[PDB]
Amino acid sequence: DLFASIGALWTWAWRGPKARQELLK
Amino acid sequence: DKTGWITHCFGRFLIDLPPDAVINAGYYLWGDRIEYLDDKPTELAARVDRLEQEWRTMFLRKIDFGNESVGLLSWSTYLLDTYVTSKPTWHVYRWKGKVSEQHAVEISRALARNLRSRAPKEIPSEPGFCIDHAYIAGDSFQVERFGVGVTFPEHPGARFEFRSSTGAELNSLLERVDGFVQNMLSTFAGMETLRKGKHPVGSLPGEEYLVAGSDKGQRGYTFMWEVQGKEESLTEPNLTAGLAVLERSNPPPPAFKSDKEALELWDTIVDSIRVRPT
Repeated sequence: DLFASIGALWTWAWRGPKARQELLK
Repeated sequence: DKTGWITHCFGRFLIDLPPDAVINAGYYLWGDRIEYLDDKPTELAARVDRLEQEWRTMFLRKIDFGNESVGLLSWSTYLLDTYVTSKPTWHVYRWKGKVSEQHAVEISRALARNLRSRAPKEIPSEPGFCIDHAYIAGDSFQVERFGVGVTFPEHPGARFEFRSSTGAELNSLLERVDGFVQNMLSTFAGMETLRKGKHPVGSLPGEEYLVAGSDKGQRGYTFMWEVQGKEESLTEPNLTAGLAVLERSNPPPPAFKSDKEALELWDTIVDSIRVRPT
């Protein structure tokens, strides 16, 4: 699904490892 | 077309935003949030007394950091709950984190010395990291980070995000997402890449990746900009800007009139990012 892919990209795939840990705190 | 736009300070940086922008920001020092409280002096003293009463109903020690600033040390490793004030104008900030001791008290002490107030429309000339109504004065290295969320009344469904964080990211933006986007583009004919490559802003070496797609009667966007960052640098941390329009439920009104409008807002904001001159 197109918007599900866009959402995956925005919420997780473009976030680097350091930025992922920070967002999850 | 930057009529009425406002220059904002976040951390070490400035960015320009349209006047009706709705803004939310968080700030983090050595990994823990530094939160603005609207306590007046007696209200802060009352808050501290309540917390000490509760920790007694576990508690260990109350610590004077000097400047009407105080911290409570308890068990969580300890928990150090620091309350620090800006000068000259009174504002209170809470800064709470876990501690394994003399080192953390010294950091709180330096915070209480270094925390300066700033007026609403003020862009400080002194070095330091801007937070709500204040800035942490100085230019020695510290772990520091912020995140800003922004919405625009004229672009329903659009969200913009601006972040800095000390330390290099482990990969670059194009390395990180190119395979993912390519798989999207080969799966969905409504999906296109608008731009891919570099978007320097002065000396900031930003990588950039802009995608858009149409489905279910709507057009969505994901615009991405990143400076990978350098270790132990205040002024070239990891730095990111993003703009997204995702799926909204019913056919909802467009966020933008056209890709060009979206790209113009994006470029105007991104090209206004700069280290605060000090």
